[PDB]
Amino acid sequence: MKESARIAYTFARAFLMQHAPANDYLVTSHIHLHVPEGATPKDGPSAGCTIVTALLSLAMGRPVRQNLAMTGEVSLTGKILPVGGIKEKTIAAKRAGVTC
Amino acid sequence: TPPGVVMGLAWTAMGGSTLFVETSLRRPQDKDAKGDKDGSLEVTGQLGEV
Amino acid sequence: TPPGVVMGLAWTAMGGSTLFVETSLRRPQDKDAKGDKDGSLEVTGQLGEV
Repeated sequence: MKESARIAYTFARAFLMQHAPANDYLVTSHIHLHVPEGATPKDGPSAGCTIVTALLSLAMGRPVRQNLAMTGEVSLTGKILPVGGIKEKTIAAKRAGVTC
Repeated sequence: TPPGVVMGLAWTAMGGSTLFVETSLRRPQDKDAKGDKDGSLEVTGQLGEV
Repeated sequence: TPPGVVMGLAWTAMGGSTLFVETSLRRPQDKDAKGDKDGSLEVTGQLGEV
């Protein structure tokens, strides 16, 4: 998890200068981040993609779109990868009111 | 991808495999062109010490 | 044997062996003619503490 967190951070800091160069909130700002425990450890990287948007939201100030869950692993250049156990994930998120 | 990857063969425990090594910039490069504080690496991938 | 490399005998666990030893610059040297900071060594090669 520490590994995936670091690489996700670097990808975030890279994407922002790639996309919106003037903003620099993330290059210079101590930032605590909190990921609650509970994911099965082998599945633990699967949440990575969410972080990368989390941070980006804070870096632009727009709250995310309503009730829109997401998952999946990310790489340093942003090539998302398959994740297992989709069935449990779908059945659990269905009843939370998520729609997209 | 043109900037920062190269396919790398590796002798995984079962068969061969084609891992990609990936590298990227970490901070704006030229905040002070005239300074002298060498750019540290941060390596990842759960490498062993060797 | 281009400069800064030398042979070195070593008595490993089973017999001797003629492993080389190598050294190199890490940053361009003349960053500042006026500079004054230790030119710190950085050892590498699975060093034992001794």
